[PDB]
Amino acid sequence: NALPTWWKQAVFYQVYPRSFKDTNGDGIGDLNGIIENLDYLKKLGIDAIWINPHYDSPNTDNGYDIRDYRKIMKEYGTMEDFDRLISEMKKRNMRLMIDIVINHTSDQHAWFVQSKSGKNNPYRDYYFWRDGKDGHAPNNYPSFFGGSAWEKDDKSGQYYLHYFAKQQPDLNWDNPKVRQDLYDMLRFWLDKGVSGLRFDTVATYSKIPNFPDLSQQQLKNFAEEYTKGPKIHDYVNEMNREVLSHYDIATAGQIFGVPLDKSIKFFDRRRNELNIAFTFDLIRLDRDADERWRRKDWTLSQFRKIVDKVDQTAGEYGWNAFFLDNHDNPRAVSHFGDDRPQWREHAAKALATLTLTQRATPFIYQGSELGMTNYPFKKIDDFDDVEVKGFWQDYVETGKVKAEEFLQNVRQTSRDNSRTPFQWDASKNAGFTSGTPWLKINPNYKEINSADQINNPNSVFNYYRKLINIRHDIPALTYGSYIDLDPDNNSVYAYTRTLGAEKYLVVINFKEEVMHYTLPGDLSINKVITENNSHTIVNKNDRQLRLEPWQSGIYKLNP
Ligand SMILES: OC[C@H]1O[C@@](CO)(O[C@H]2O[C@H](CO)[C@@H](O)[C@H](O)[C@H]2O)[C@@H](O)[C@@H]1O
Ligand SMILES: [Ca+2]
Repeated sequence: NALPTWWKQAVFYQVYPRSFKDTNGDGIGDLNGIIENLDYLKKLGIDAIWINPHYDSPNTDNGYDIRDYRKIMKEYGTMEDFDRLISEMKKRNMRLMIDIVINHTSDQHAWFVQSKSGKNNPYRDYYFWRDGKDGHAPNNYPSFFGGSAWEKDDKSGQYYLHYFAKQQPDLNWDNPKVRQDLYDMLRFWLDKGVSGLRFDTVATYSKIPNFPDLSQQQLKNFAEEYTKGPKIHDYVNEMNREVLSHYDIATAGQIFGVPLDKSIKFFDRRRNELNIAFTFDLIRLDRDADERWRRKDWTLSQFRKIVDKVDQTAGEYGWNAFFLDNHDNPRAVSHFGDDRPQWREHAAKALATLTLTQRATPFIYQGSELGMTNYPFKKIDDFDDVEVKGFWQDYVETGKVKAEEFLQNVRQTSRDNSRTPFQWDASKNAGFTSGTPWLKINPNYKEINSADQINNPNSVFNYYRKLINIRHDIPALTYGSYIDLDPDNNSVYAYTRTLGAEKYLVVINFKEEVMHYTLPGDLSINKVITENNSHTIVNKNDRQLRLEPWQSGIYKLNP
């Protein structure tokens, strides 16, 4: 029995404001650039937008190092602009989700400026300060962004903890005053009518008592160990009870590092924690858990097994999001498809069909609706991202990995592949900016741009538009149960979605050759709901499909 909600049936679109549309020529996108393109997202059929952080920030980590939670980022505009965004989405019946980054603040935040003053400052224990051991760090914790997770302060002689950049010191959630202050901050944004909150690295708020050294095995998988704090569900439930349950919102939790079997405690509706799971098992299936910048070969059978495990883990009482890329990962068509010119549009339409036929809330990352690709990074200085510089420092500058081997991996895995500016049209800089963009635009913008697709009925954009309309029209594509026809098949991905008598089949050929695919058991086709790249017609009661390379489709099955 499905408990339907607006957020289970929504299709979300993720805007990275820095790279969406610049309206004043400084080369950085801004809030007015979002406002000006709301009609575009409305034509796509999006009903909710999640924006990456929009707060005052020195931008060590592009908005994720927040200097003031109640001020708009200078580069993105003013509080008036923010209020106008809310008001214009409201006019269009679109709901806004903002990014909540409360594992850490900027080292420029008024709290940390006070805290670092001296052991006797009232704000001292808003952050984690510990003594060194034999004139080195308190323990062997590594940072996600390179080097040690402990930064020595000369004023006090103590180290402060930063799982991410040295400019992002971790907040001390063990102090109830910190949690209260964070709660007032949330009410500030919620009182403005925001409809959703995405919690950045939500599983790391609880730190391990006494900070023991990690073991050898643990250092190779430290992201999991940092999710092992003994109070994380107590804090998330407390936030639900004191804030989240008092408003009418959807909450998504980014549970990076949490083993899949432990994810349901954050999202089971009975636990009064969060609503929508962002899991990383799928999107990192081809990533090394230790040398986190490296990729490795993967197969469709691996990919489909993860889909099914993730689906089953949500079960009856949790709920998943589903996404294939985002601002932290390479573009879907390059990562999971074939981004060469012969195949790109077909593979993009095949991955859109996958996304929009999952038992999950789909998130569409900006530009994926056009089939944008990875960017051709050459040299190490072609990248912007703090994280890639941290990996370079840890692995290349130490002589552990050859520069060229590192680059062969990070060209494929870098976050910056998702962050090149949105390709609006075929004008100079793809119409993103009248100035010099902050990060160079992919030269494939003359082939891949929204102007060339919005009115072409055959485009990637219109195929997403069609799929979103189909999903809204067929309840089984949102709430139906999921069954993979053959989890070991590395050629043809085929699964059903079922609600009572109503059963649909999704079939995608991941091979660049014609595949014949015979349906199992007594299954036979009642109707074609949609196909891309097909050549052989499908008639009533067909029990076989002849799939062109990269062909994708949705069929309704006979009862
Ligand atoms: O590669 C990014 C790294 O950080 C995670 C959290 O583990 O991503 C979130 O947290 C970071 C620090 O606030 C942000 O830089 C990132 O953009 C945000 O999504 C994971 O995605 C990943 O391990
Ligand atoms: Ca701008």
